[PDB]
Formats: sequence, C-alpha cells, structure tokens
Amino acid sequence: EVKIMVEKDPVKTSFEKWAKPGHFSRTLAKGPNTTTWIWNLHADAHDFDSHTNDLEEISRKVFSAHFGQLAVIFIWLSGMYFHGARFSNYEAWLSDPTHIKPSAQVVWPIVGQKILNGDVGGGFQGIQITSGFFQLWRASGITSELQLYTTAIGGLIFAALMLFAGWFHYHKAAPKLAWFQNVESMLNHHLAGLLGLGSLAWAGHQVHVSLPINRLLDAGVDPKEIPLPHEFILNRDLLAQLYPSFSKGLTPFFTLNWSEYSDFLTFRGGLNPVTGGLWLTDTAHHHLAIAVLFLVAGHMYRTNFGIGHSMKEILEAHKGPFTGEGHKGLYEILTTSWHAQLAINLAMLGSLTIIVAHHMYAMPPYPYLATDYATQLSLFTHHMWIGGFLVVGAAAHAAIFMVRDYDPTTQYNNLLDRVLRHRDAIISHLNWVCIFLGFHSFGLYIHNDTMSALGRPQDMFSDTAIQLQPVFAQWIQNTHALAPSLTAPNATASTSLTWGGGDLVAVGGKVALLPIPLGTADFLVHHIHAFTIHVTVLILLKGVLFARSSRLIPDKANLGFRFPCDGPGRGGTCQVSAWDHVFLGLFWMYNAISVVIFHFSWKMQSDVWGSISDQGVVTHITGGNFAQSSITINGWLRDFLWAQASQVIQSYGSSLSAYGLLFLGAHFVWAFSLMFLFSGRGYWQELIESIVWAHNKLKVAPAIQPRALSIVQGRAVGVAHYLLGGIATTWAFFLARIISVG
Amino acid sequence: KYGEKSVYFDLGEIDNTTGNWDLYGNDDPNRYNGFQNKFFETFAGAFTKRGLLLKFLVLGGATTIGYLGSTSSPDLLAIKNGPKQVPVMGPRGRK
Amino acid sequence: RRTVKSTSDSIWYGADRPKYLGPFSGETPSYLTGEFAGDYGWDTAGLSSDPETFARNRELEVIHARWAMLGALGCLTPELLAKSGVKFGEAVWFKAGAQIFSEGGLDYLGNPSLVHAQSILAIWASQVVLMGAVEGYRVAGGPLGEITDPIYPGGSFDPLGLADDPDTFAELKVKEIKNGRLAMFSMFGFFVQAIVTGKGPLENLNDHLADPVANNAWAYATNFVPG
Amino acid sequence: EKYQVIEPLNGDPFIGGFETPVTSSPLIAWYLSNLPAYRTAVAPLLRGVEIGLAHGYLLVGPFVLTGPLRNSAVRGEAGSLAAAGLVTILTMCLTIYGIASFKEGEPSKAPSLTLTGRQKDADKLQTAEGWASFTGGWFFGGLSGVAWAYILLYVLNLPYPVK
Amino acid sequence: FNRDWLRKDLSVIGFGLIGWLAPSSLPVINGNSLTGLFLGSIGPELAHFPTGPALTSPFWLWMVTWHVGLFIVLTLGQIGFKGRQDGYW
Amino acid sequence: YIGSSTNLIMVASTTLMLFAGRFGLAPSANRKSTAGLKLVDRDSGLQTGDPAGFTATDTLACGALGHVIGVGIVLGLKATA
Ligand SMILES: CCCCCCCCCCCCCCCC(=O)OC[C@H](COP(=O)(O)OC[C@@H](O)CO)OC(=O)CCCCCCCCCCCCCCC
Ligand SMILES: CC(/C=C/C=C(C)/C=C/[C@@]12O[C@]1(C)C[C@@H](O)CC2(C)C)=C\C=C\C=C(C)\C=C\C=C(C)\C=C\[C@@]12O[C@]1(C)C[C@@H](O)CC2(C)C
Ligand SMILES: CC1=C(/C=C/C(C)=C/C=C/C(C)=C/C=C/C=C(C)/C=C/C=C(C)/C=C/C2=C(C)CCCC2(C)C)C(C)(C)CCC1
Repeated sequence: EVKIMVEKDPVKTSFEKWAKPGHFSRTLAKGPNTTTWIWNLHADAHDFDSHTNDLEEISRKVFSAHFGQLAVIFIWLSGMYFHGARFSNYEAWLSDPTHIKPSAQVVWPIVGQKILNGDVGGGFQGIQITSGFFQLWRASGITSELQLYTTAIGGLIFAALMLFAGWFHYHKAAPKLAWFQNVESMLNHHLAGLLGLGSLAWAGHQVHVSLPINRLLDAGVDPKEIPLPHEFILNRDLLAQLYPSFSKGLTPFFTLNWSEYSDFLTFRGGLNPVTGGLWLTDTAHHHLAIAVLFLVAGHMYRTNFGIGHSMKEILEAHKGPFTGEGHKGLYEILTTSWHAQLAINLAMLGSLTIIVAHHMYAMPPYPYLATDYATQLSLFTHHMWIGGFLVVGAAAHAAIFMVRDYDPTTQYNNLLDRVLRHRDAIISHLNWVCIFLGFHSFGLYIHNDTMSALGRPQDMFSDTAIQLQPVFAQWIQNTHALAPSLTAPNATASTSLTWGGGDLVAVGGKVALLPIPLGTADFLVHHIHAFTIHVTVLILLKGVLFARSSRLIPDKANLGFRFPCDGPGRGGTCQVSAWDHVFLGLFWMYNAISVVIFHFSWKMQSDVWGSISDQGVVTHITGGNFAQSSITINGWLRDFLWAQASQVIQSYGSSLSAYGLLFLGAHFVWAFSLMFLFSGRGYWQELIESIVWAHNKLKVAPAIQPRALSIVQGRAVGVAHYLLGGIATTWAFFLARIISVG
Repeated sequence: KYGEKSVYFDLGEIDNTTGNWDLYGNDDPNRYNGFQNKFFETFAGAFTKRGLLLKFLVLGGATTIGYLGSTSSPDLLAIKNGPKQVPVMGPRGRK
Repeated sequence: RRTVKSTSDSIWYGADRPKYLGPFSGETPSYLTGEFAGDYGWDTAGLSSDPETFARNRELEVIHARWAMLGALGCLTPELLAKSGVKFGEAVWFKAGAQIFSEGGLDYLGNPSLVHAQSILAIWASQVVLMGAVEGYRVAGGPLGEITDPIYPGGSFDPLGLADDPDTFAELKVKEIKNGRLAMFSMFGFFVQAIVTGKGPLENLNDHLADPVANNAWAYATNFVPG
Repeated sequence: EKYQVIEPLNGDPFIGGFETPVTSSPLIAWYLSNLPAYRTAVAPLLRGVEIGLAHGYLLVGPFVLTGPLRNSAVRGEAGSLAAAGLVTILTMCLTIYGIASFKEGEPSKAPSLTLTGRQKDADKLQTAEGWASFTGGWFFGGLSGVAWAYILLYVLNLPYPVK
Repeated sequence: FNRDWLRKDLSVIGFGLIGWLAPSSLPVINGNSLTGLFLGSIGPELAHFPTGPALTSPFWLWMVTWHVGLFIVLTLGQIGFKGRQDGYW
Repeated sequence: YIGSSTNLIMVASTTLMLFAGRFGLAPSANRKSTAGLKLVDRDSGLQTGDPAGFTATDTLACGALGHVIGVGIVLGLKATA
C-alpha cells in the first residue's frame, strides 16, 4: 500500500515559458489588452488549483514551492549568521553582556547616514539589534566568529541543496498522487523523525557542548580561555570535572540508574541568578523527554506492517445521538483538499505562535534576555503579530475550501452539514455575546471617564472605589505558586516567577522577573481582550458559514469566492463574499493585537521592569501608574501615548532618528490607505478618461489601455497599506521608547 | 401539513402548512382566586383606558419631576448646594 | 409543549421492572411476572412457586412490614425527644420495657400525672385479650367493616380517600411496601445493635459520626471469639 | 446507533427552526406554559398584575444598592423612587406600543392552533382592549411590587445578607 | 420530540457514585475525605452560612477535583449504557 | 546485576509481552482489535516461519512495549519503595 511512486521527467527544463508571462492561465496567456492584465497576472500566480483540475499537478507544484520557501529561509539564516560574524561586536558583548549593546548592522557613509552608527559599546559603531541572536548564540555555546562563519557557509550549502531538491522533484522525478495521500505514513515519519529525532539531537548538543561552556561562562572564566567544544568530547575528564556524573559513562542509562545523571538532568524551576534565564539542565531533561514522547507517539498509525491505528476507522467510530453521522466523511475531505489542511494548520500555527510569545516573556529561556528589555518587547510583539495574521489566514482558506472543494453528495448528515443547518442560531447567539461584552466592558471605561470628568471619583470602577477583582486568576496564581510543595513535590521552585509566590531576580542592577499583581485594571483589560476576540471570531465565522448561500443570495457559490457584489438590488449587496469577511476580520485582528501589545508594554514598564539599587529597593520605569491611570481612556491617552512618545519625537539628531522618520512615514502611509478605503472605482475611471484624453491629444496614449483598479483590488490595496502604516507606527514607537529607556 | 405521509403541503390546512402554531399557549381558565380577581378588577381596572392613561402618565411625570427638582435639599444634590470654596483666579489675572 | 394524555403506565408492574440485581438480574422466576407491588423478581430460594404460598407470603410480608414501621417510629421517637429535652424513664428502646417494675411505674413524657401505672398483670391481660379480639375482627370480619381483601380491606380504614385513583393507588402501594421493607431492615439493625453493643441508636450514630474509621462495626469484631 | 434527539420543528423540515431539549422538554415546556404570558384563557388584567408585581419587586435592588445616593441616609427612598419612575416609563412604552400595534376592529393576531393541530380560541392579549387592560394591570402591579419591596427592606428591618 | 429524550435509566447515578467513590477514597488523606471534611467544617454554622472560604484555601482545589471526577465518571457511565445496546461496538 | 530486581522485572515484562503477542492475548500484525476489543483476524503479506503467525514485526513491537512497561514499573517501584 505505502510505497514510493514517482514519474520520470514529467516537465522539461527550458526558458521558453519564462518569455510567456501568463502561461499558467489559459486566459492570461493571450496577452494584455488593459492594465488589469498585469494585476491579474501577479495575483493568480501561486493559485495552483485554479489553473488545472487534477490533484497530481497541484500536489507536485506545492511540494516544489515549499522547497523554494525552505531555500529562501536558509538564505535568510545564512545572512544573519554571516552579518553577525563580520559586522558585529559579539565577542566584546560576550566579555561584558550587561553593558555592551548588541549590534550587527553597519551603514555606509554616503549622505549623512553616519549618525545611525551609534555607540553601542565595545569599540564598535552600528545599529542596535533587538532580534535576540546574541543571546541564542551564547546559549548555544558559540564563542568566536569562526564558528558563525562556518554556520553561514553551511546555511548557504543547505540553500543550494533545497534549490536542487525543488528542481529535481518538479522537473525530473515528480511523485504521484498516491504518494501524497499517505497521511498515516506522513504523520508517522514526521512526528517520529522530524520532531523526536530533532529534539534528541538538540538534547545531545546541549548535554555534550552547551552545558560545560555555559557553566564555565557563568563561573567567570574569560571566553578566550574556555576550551573548544570538541575538547569536552575527546577529553571526558574536563566534563567530569564540571559534571561528575559523566565519569560513569552510559552504564547508568542502560541499567536504569537514571538518578545518577541528576546533576545535569535536573527538574528545577525559576531562573539562573547569574544570567536571569532558565537552567540549561532543565532544558536538557525536557528536550530529552520531548524526544522520547514524540518517538513513542510516532509509532501509532497503521502502515505496511499491519500494526497501528487507521484514521478513517477512528473518525467513523466517534459519533453519537446528538450529531447524526458524526465525524464520518472528514477523511476524504482532508485527503482530497489542500485548502482544508491549510486552514487547520494555519489556525494551529497562529495559536502556537501566540502561546510562544506568552511563554517566552513569562519564562525567559536565554541568558541575559530578561534584562534586555528591548529584545523582550520586540520578540513578544513580533510573534504576537505573526500569530494574528496566521489565524486570520486560517479562516480565509477555510472559506476558500467551502466555496470550491465542498461536495454536498459526500456530506449528507455528518458534522459539517449539521453545522451548516443551524448557522443562524450560532450567529445570533454570538452576536448577542459580542454586544454584551462590548457594553459591559467599554461602557465601564466610559462610565469611569464620565465619573472622573464630573468630579466623582468615589463612583468609579477602581481599586480605591467600587472594586472588580479577578478572583479566579488570583486563585490560579496562588495555586500555581504553591505547587512545589504539594502537587509537584519534585520541583524545587515554581514554573515562573510571575506567579504570586516567589522572589526577585536581579541581573546587573535590573529586575529580570517579579510577581505580577492582578487587580481591577487587569480584570477590565482581559475582558476587553475577550470582547475583541469574540468579535473577530464572529466576523470570520459568519464569512465562512454563509460562503455558499444565504437568504439574501441563494446562489452565492456560483459567483465564486472573491467577487465584489451582486449589484445594487435587494437594497444593495456590497461585500457579501467571504473574501470581504476576511477583509474586515483583518481590521478587527489589528485592533485586538494592538490592544494586547499596548497592555503588555504598559503593564511591564509599570510593574515589572525597573532598576534595583542597594538594600533591595525597586524603582519602576513608569512608577506603578498602571493600576490608577489605565482605568480611563483619558488615562491611556495621557499617560501612555502622550508620555511614552516623547522619545520617538525627540530622536532627531541622534542615532535613533530613523525611528522618528519611520514613525512619521507610517502615520503617512496609514493616512494614505484611507483614499483607497473610502472611495469607489467609477470616479477614478472617469478621471482616467480625462487624463487619457490629455495624453491622446499629444499622440502619446499607451497601447495597453489604462484602467482603474478593480473593486476587490481597491479593497486589498486599502487594507494592505492600512495595516502596514499602523504596524510600522507601533514598531517605531516601541523601538524608540524601549531603546531609550531600556 | 396533512401529516399522513411525507406530504407537508395541504391547502385545506394552511395554518399547519405555514407553521402557524402556538408553542406554549395554555388555555386552562382557572389560574387565580375569586376574591383576588374581585379586588384587582375593582382597583386596577381604572387604568384600562389608554388615552386617559397617557394623559395621567404625562401629567404625573411632569409634576413629580418638577416637584423633586425644585424642592430637593442641598445635602442631596451638589448643584443645589452650590460652591463652598473661594474662586480661583485665571491665568492672566482674569476673573 | 404538547398534550400527553398518558392515562396509566406505571413502571413498577410491567415486564420492564427494575429488578433487584439491576443489569445482572438476567433470568427471573416464571411466577414472579409482576402484577403485585414490590415485585423485584427475587425468589432464588423458590419459596413462592405455589400461588397459595405466594399469597400467604405476601400477606405475611405486608403485616410484618406494617408492624416493623410502627416499631421503628416508636423506637426512634423517645430518644430524639430526650435529645430535645423531655425526660423519660429510659431513653433507649431495649431498656424501657422494665420501667413498670420500678416502683415509680411508667410515665408518658416523664409526667407523673400521666398513666403512672403500677399494676402489671391486669394491663397485660387486658391488652392481650383486646388485641386477640381485634385480630379476630381482622381475620373474620367485624364492626368496622367487612373483609374485602386479606391485605387491603379498606372501607373505614381510608377516611381521607387516597385509595380512589387506581394509578395513585398502585404508587401508594409500592411506596408502602418499600418503606416497610426499609423499616424491617432497620428493625434487624436495631436488634443486632442492641445485642452486640448494648447502646442506643442515637449514640451509635454519634459514635459513627465521631472518627468513623475507628468507630464502626469493626470495633466489635473480636468480642465474640470462643476461648 | 440510529437513535437521535434533535428533530425538525413539529416534524416539518421546511419550517425555520429545530426542536431541541432546550426548546421542547417536559420541565421547560411546563414552566413556560405556566407563566402568565402564555395563559391565553386568563383575563389580561390579572396576568399584567402578576407580571408587574414580579418586575417591580425585582427592580428595587439594583437601584438602591448602586446609585448616586447609595452611601447616604436616604438610599432606600431614592432607589424606590427610581424604580417607580422606571415602571412609569415602561408603562408609557407599553401604552404607545399598544396604540401603534392594535386597532379596535382587528379580531386577534395570536396563533389559534396548538402543536398537536387542535383549534383553540386566540389570545385576547393581542387586541386593543386586551393590551390596554394588560397595561393598566402591569402599571398597578409594578407600583405595588416596588412598594412591597421597599416596605420589606426598610419599613421593617428584616435582616438580609446584603440588604 | 421524544419526551424521554435523555433515555431514563436512573441507575447510572448509583453506578457513577460507586465508581467515583471507590477510586477517590483510596489514597492516604486524599480524595473524597477532603470534601467530606470541609462539608463538616463549615465554621460557625450554628445558625446559617459562615462567610465563604477565602482564596487561600485547599477546599476549592479539592472540591473542583472531586466534582470533575464525579461528572466524568457519570458521563462515561451514561455513554457506556445506551451505547452498548444501540451498537457502536 | 543479572540476578538483580531490575533485571528480573525487565525480563519478566518483555517475556510476558512476547507471550501475550505470540498467543492470541494481545493485538498483533495478523490479529486486529475492533472497537469492542475483539481481536478479529487480519491478513498481512508478511511471511514468517512461526506456524502461529508471529512475525518479526510483532517481535519488535512486543519487545518495545515490554521494555517500555518494564522501565515504567522499575522507576515507579524505585520511587515508591
Ligand atoms: C548554475 C545553476 C544552473 C543555472 C541554469 C542552467 C541551465 C542549463 C540549461 C537548461 C535547459 C536545458 C534544456 C536545453 C534545451 C532548451 O532549453 O530548449 C531547447 C532549445 C533548442 O533551440 P535550437 O534553436 O538549438 O533548436 C531548435 C530546434 O527546433 C532545431 O534544432 O534551446 C536550447 O537548446 C537552449 C538551451 C539553453 C537555454 C538557456 C541558455 C542560458 C542559460 C544560462 C543563463 C544565465 C547565464 C549566466 C552567465 C554568467
Ligand atoms: C453489598 C453492600 C452494598 C451494595 C450496594 C448496592 C448493590 C447498591 C446498588 C445501587 O447503586 C446501584 C447499582 C444503582 C442505584 O441506582 C441503586 C442502588 C441500589 C443504590 C454492602 C455490604 C456490606 C457488608 C458489611 C458492612 C458487613 C459487615 C460485617 C461486620 C462488621 C461483622 C462483624 C462481626 O461479624 C464479626 C466480624 C464477628 C463478631 O464480632 C460479630 C460481628 C460484630 C457481627
Ligand atoms: C529464533 C528462535 C526463537 C526465539 C528466540 C528468542 C530469544 C527470541 C527473543 C526475541 C527478543 C527478546 C526480542 C526483544 C526485542 C526487544 C526490543 C525490540 C526492545 C526495544 C526497546 C526499546 C525500543 C526501548 C526504547 C526506549 C524506551 C522506550 C525507554 C527509554 C529508553 C529508550 C529510548 C531506549 C524461537 C523461540 C521462536 C524458536 C527457537 C529459536
């Protein structure tokens, strides 16, 4: 059943189609008549399933394109490593991590760009970076530029290998359709190899390289005097000097005396006091345990050898008296349509990225990362934005599947049909939830504003006035803080210092982590988050469920996935397509993520980050004003945007001037998007008619007829420039402020 | 809905066909006690007429609101209490 | 909301009776086909295969049950009253039968002006004779009514008229048999508790409520070993 | 495996709606049928009296515990007056709705068919006179309920956990 | 709509109670003992409800665990019956 | 070490798992379990010399599960006792 099936030389390698711009489409291949052709060409390029109708070619194209993206990522990684090997102060930073600002980008002297080369320290001039690569390299045990250069060369070699593999598997030996549909074998191989073996290999690297080097670095040994990584493998005496249990070899492993390895495979919470990061011995036991768990999990599904579970039978077995046929029919959908798989994977990847952001600020895994405030803020905001984008894409491509690949014949009385049959109730109840949340949270904010303006602060929803405490979150914090005594007795400390119990970790006169109190303002802000998230879900789910039909337009599935309207009739049918629902969900996702990152920035600056002096007295960056000033909209406007933007607007003439320039440019681009968002196509078409007359009067009219952008293109351009402007504004603001005060 | 078979359309039963049912309507005539009904029909029956109810509601609301507004004690309303501190001078000495 | 018009369908009489072993009851005696109150299909001894024997056992069970119900309430009330505060000659049930041997006699609620009986043989003979007479009236008719059913005569014995509606009648019959079987079980419990511990039910419950692990029936496990 | 709970509304697949445990259930159906709103054979005045009593009684608490005068010595009176004013405003709303909806000649609009196909007399609530009587009853009952709640809370002590 | 939509068994209650009390009671000073003790240790219950337990109490964790286990056992028991007779395996 | 308790536990776990594999007391390549855990017969194109149908795949699977169970038991007993 499961076997390798390929075709020899399916597509001939030639440059002939490179001279046919629209070869992939049967309508675009005829050439252009209007300027719409160019946009259609660049818009339909990578939409493979609209060109052909057979799954084999689509699957082969997807495989090769994924090879290409892998090659691009390898080029990017090689570039980062090389630019850190040649244009950085990584060694000087290694000597003095707490005073040297990381820097890996250097600008040329041309038009006054000199001012951007700041005094980051270590006898170096360059742009301060916030990607956190220095901390990752230090945790990996890298102590020289030669190792980084070797890694860059290896990355380039891997990029070449990925390019060759993509060419090979498209133009020379293309797998057949039966090869791609081996989902059981794919899950077995990926889940066991890619995850378990990769985690086991990283655990091996940590145990054999990173533990001794970082142990010596934390002790105080100068980086130039530390022996090279292979000297701990060729001479086990050194590694036994650092961790004495290595002197026993692998005998405790095979005799099940695993407690002998307890000095480098620990289970201890908290952070390293010297570096303010997680202990690397815990990271060793945990990448090892993850490897074991994934390797066990990967031997589950049935393949050529009889044993194992079959996913089709499992899906067909779980059904009950409330859901008719249950999960029947999903296997064919998920082995027949790429779009359903894309939707599921995008949703999971976005949620996982958001989880990564939370867990990474709460438990800083790298040395000297917690006390580098700019890196923490940058990483959190970046991966949060990425997760939001991915979760919106999930809904987009799920709606694409519903419009194109849905087949009512296969889905008679399963979960999909019954979901499509009670959609009005779902949307109605979710509408009520959105309205209820919006009122009882934002109205609380407006009530606070009005009470404060009227001179009645005793009638507000504040800690000193009427209180709204988050009792459930407080109880969860207290429970998690007392785990190392009752429910996880083998732990030394709690999972993170953010729980109520614990102490303060300070590295170089700066607070790394600290217990985070939760009060009325935190109650308000999490319920704001809940409001925005349920509203975004409402928009996207309404788009997905009503993608095929409604009461307004019974035959919406005939018009396609991406169409502007169905005319001015029935009162007006603008934006009835699932594409426009994604178009609005993008705006609401932007709103939600902006509120989330603002909450994170203000709360951290006000209650966690700060400078500590003798006698253990803590002074925070904004002096704990979040609890009192964040309960009002005026409080936000005055004490966050007005107060914290002083750095970006005063950065002219310093090394931070680029941040102010991009601050202004982003406000500009965001404003510029409104002219595409607020207007329509007919006005611009008529104006273009007049301009075309002007060009015609001088015999210089173009052969390709100019046309106004289509309706869908107008919406897409508006939303793209809008998102770019807003996100770049926040980027410049955050980076300027946190580089100045961090 | 004739209901004999999968037929759900019947011109004879158009209320069944259009689904014009009373989901929870209950027509049991005995709910309350006789003397309760006597008392309530005697007293609450005055407001049955609707135009008179409108006039009474408007006049009573206006009278109540005016009386409460014009006779509220200073210790309850701050606007009637008035200022109690010395006034603050303006920026350029303008009062 | 619909009009159900379900007239008479009682789950305690048909072929789908709950039965005493639940799912494990399986095969049930042929003669125990239901049709009588409290028919859980438990005749593993085969002592009611003859219909006459079955009827005699039914009547005897019902009368033992009623006697046990009365005895249970009578054994439990005076102790709770003493807990409330009313003074009695003997609180426990298994010692109050010898209060008339005390020269102070027997007193209702401890009040000397009530009963205060000192005579013994006369009152025992009187109660024996009158109760034998009422037993005869039960068996072979009498002034308060004519015997209709051996177990359920009725007539003047339901002055409140709750035995009118047959469905509520059957529900009341099964409720009576269930509470009576519980009462007989509690009588066996009271007798055994009097035998083994020599203490009244109220302090037995207090002891079980005080360190239940230490204070239970297992504390008297070794008190009867021979030798 | 063929047993299913969810069913089309009254067995007609082509009428918008489902018949679920939430919608149809002996406890839920009995409770909804025994509420005064669905007692179609009872005079609208008494139904309005009960509804007004319940609503006026429930309204007193929120206005007294939370309000501008909640920390003063006249909190109960202020809250009771606010609840009575809200009852008056809702009575005005009911009156104008009844005027705008029903005329003196229309027979009735309530469905006259039960779920089981039985034919019954349509409710007199959906009429001009019926709505007028219901509104008068609601006004009187709401005022009575507000007064009763005020009396219980403050005229007599009657200690309460929050009061 | 079937009146007995939740096909009435009413013996699943006893089986669920037994099958949740047997595992919970097993460990030392763990399980239903805590819930029973806190049910007894109400406080100044001589008249009515003593003010609710504070956040810093084990009562919340113990009660949550106990009722979650009981509900899981009851649901799995109800699915065990009525699903064995309808087929499904 | 050969007579040690850990060695005995590991060899017993592996032997019992292999015994339950070869004789129809556990699922294997040629004997599929249903939703009711019934062990119906399944035909695989794997040739073995064992007349009962026990293959090398079954040997590897049963040995792996036995090593897993034995390690778990040994660690649990060491932690408790
Ligand atoms: C280094 C990594 C790889 C880079 C690309 C390598 C491409 C190798 C050849 C691919 C095509 C293979 C099939 C040949 C056949 C093919 O493509 O079509 C076949 C076609 C035949 O044309 P003719 O006129 O010779 O024959 C027509 C017939 O009808 C009668 O003979 O064209 C050729 O033979 C040209 C082949 C080279 C075409 C590309 C030339 C330029 C390539 C390099 C561009 C960059 C140069 C940079 C210099 C610094
Ligand atoms: C069987 C049993 C309980 C069974 C309960 C069942 C089936 C419940 C079933 C149900 O839940 C279902 C399924 C479904 C629900 O819808 C309905 C019910 C009906 C609720 C308890 C036995 C319990 C048995 C007990 C406790 C026995 C104790 C014996 C002791 C202590 C003896 C002590 C001495 O004999 C010594 C040792 C020697 C001398 O000293 C003398 C003394 C002192 C007499
Ligand atoms: C031929 C022959 C035979 C047999 C013999 C024998 C002796 C057998 C045995 C066999 C065996 C005896 C096998 C075994 C196997 C085992 C295995 C296969 C294992 C594995 C393991 C594993 C897989 C583990 C893993 C792991 C874990 C899970 C834990 C942690 C660590 C690690 C990772 C390592 C017969 C009788 C038939 C006949 C005669 C001859």
